[PDB]
Amino acid sequence: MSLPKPEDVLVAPNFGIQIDGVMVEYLNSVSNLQIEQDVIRYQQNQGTTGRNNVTLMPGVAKDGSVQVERGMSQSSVFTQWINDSMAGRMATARKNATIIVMDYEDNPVKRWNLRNAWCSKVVAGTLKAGDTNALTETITIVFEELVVE
Amino acid sequence: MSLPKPEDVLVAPNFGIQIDGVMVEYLNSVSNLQIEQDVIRYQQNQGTTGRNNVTLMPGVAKDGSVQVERGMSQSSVFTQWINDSMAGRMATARKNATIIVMDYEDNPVKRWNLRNAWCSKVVAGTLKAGDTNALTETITIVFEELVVE
Amino acid sequence: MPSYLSPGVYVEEVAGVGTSVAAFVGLAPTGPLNEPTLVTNWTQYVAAFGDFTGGYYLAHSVYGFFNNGGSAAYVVRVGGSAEDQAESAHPGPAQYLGDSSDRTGFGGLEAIDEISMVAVPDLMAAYQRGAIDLEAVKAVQLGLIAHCELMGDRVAIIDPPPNQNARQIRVWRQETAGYDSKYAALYYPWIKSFDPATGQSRLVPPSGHVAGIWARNDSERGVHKAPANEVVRGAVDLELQITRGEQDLLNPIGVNCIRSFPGRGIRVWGARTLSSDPAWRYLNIRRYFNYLEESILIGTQWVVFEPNDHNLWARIRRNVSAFLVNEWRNGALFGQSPDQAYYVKCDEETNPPESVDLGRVVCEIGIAPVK
Amino acid sequence: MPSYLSPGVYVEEVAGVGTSVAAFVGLAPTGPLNEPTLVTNWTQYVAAFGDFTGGYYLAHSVYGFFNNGGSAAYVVRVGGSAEDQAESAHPGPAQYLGDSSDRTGFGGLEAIDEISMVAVPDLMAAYQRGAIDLEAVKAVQLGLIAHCELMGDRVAIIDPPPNQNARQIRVWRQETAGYDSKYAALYYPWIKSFDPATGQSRLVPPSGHVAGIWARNDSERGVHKAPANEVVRGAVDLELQITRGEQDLLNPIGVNCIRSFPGRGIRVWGARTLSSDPAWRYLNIRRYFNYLEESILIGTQWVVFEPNDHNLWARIRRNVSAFLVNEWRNGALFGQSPDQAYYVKCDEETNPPESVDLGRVVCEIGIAPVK
Repeated sequence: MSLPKPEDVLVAPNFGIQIDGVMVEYLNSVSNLQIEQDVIRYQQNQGTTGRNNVTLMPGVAKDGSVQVERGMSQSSVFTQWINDSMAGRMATARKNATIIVMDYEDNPVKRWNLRNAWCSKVVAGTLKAGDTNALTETITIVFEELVVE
Repeated sequence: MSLPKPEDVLVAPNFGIQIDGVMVEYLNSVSNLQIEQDVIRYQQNQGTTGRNNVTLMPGVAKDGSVQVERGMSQSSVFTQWINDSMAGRMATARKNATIIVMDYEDNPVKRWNLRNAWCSKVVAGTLKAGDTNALTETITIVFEELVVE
Repeated sequence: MPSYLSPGVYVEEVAGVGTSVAAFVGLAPTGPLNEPTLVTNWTQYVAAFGDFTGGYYLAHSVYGFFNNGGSAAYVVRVGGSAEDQAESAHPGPAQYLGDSSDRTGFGGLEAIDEISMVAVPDLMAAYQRGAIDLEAVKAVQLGLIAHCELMGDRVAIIDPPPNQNARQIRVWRQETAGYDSKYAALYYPWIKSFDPATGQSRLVPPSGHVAGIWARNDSERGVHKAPANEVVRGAVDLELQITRGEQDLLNPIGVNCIRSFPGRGIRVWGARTLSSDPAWRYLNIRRYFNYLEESILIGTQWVVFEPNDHNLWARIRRNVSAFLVNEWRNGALFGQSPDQAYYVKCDEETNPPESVDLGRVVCEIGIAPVK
Repeated sequence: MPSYLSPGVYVEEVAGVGTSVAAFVGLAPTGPLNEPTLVTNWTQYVAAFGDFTGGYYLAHSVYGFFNNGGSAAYVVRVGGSAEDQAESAHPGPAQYLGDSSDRTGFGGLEAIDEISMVAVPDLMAAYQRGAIDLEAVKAVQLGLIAHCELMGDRVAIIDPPPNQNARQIRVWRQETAGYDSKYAALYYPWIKSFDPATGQSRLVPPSGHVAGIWARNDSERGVHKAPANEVVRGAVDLELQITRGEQDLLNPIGVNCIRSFPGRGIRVWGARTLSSDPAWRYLNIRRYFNYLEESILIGTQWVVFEPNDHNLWARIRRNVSAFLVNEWRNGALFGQSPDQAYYVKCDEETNPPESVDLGRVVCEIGIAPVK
């Protein structure tokens, strides 16, 4: 990043996690939303129009981020995470999504996911004879209460 | 623009802003709307049809314009703008969207966005290994109370 | 034709508390030195003065406005007191500079900003005790006014002598102490009040309380209309009840009146300035324009930045238009549309091609006057 | 015309960190040996120098690069604190080279590259204690300026005398110690700050943080922009507010001021060179040129010229233009196209047939001025 001209590229998205999500394919659905509000009023006892107040500022939204593990293997890392929550333990954890530069030693952007994050879904891919380009991917859905840069 | 035949081209859209949105990819969802009204009546005690009055003129609509920054970099310009609003300060600002001619010194069209404009969203792109043509774009959503040419 | 392109238009000399702020210059006992001019409320004033016990008018004028509207004032100690020459006009409550020590008197002006009104509670009082009569007092009033005129945004409030006939004020104002300028106001009558340190009565000037009249008006409704019907909340009575012939006598000469009404109380009634210029006869207009100037100047930080860039002209028009239209949509302008009520222009013809540092030229129509 | 040919012209004797690195001359509580000028961050600085226990100005001016924009800076120790002579104009804040020993002083920095600014925080530390005659001072400031002029790519930070009015600075500037040079600048008012080792206040010269601003400014925009409106972060207050009637006298003679602004805080406002030459009046212009020179000279660094040949001229012309066109593409230069924005020439008319030893003559045009 010697010039203002480059932008971060999909070089090496990776994750800080205590659960061994060691190798991944991709990360998606990541966003930051502040909810707005809208009120319309009539003006102060005179011949002018009403006003629109859109400078009102309600709280911050929460969501979840899709995580795709390349595929099934013999190591049931995500399966146990979901089992602990189904069993009733508040088995949540902090996570860190990292964006990395062309020269990988440079790691400028990180997003902190709240300690209350947890897994609600595990989804299997389709298994069909002869598909060839279908390679048993797994989709993990994690709820993120709060995301901070 | 020596002739009536040319039209403005996508030569150099740029922006007046105190927040350092120095380099951009694009601007979209820009429109000007006056709301209409529709009433139907029966005619004045005679054998003629009713009338439709569509010359009624309610107030002017407000909206937001999508802004795309080429991509993530180490300079967190937009992130802080959204942080100030989430924190509760009415951190709004005036903006100017400029349309430029083939010979760039000629800058004939400008749109003024009200001082109450603010950022409600920051959205990340998808990060997937090997995508290549996916280059970590960021989408910024700004609410514009009033737009004037 | 007041300034708009710059606070300084020949030389680039150019490189909170609230608006209801006034400064009072006068004497006090056991008070902080004149150098540390303080911005205070009443509790603080007393800590810096005492409970009216020195017998000076600052306590009454500060207590007067403080009990009306307003948030703060600048206290000028100037000088001290005797047990039970500080009173002389030059050595303290007058045109003091101190080789820009700006420690005493009117020397604190220019050095100190965020003041809209100034007054001198005690000088119009040393006329007897120290025999400070004739020009000795006129000289101080001329100074207070001159400083306001030099700054460009300040209004001086001054007093007439304490005991006189309506004919006498007319002569005093027309023959011995006329001022003729855009920076000052005077009300004819003196007010009956009291001083709890000694007793239930005391003669005081139409000063201090008046600061609190504009402060309430401007902070609760705005500077759109003059506070010409407001109640002098702390008045007990008036020295003289002005009659119709007296009101007719003062009106055309620019003297404002305070009068008592039968179930309406003691109110300020006149609304004119001490000036012969028709354009600036009313207080409401003079205040309106100073208000706009404070907002426009604080709003522009673009003092030293590419003095040749034209894109700045566009940025200027943008900010100015947004501010004034917002005022149009409220009660500021007499018209049906900004097109017939407000004007701004900033272009190459207003900022000549030489590109002198004296750029930032913006032509404006306030409501009709050109600025 | 600044060199457009070489690091040295008559003899080819010659056969990064960025603009934020600067150097400071003064005394340490403790410190390392004084000769090996070291460059570092606050974190290591304090470990070697000491926690303000010596009562020296370096202890505070160092923050200019740590409580404001910065990275690291070079420190010349001179000597350390007495337990529980250096105040002379000869040692320390002096050209104290030691006969080619690079001893503590302007001379000790001659062998060190990558320094954009030089300050001397302890010159006036003993102004009163050491009886530092205006001469002892003037001689040092002249030595500092000369150092900077000789190195050619760094500038001097000049301190005003400790405590005097506006009149008295107009005096030394015009009558007793003007310096008139494109390599130096001075700010006037002294800044109040605190000292955590013992209490709430100390007075410091308008340096340190003032220089911290240059580092901040360069990160925000191009060096071509002037820090003509910037916050002196870490400042508490100023000794004096300098009014427009004073700005009118000081800016025309090159004295920069810092003011407390009503709603903006303590900011640097003046931006002039302490020079009589109209070409170099603006600080950001002088800096733009030093900026371009450092980068272009490092870039085209070839050693021992082989054969004077057009093929080298072609390589050079192509590289200089490739470098400069970005200043045009970006907002740093004026003009509708590169054609007007800049000029590069290197051919047989800059490098004539005599071809004696070094050739490599490249003529360049910035905006109006030519190198």
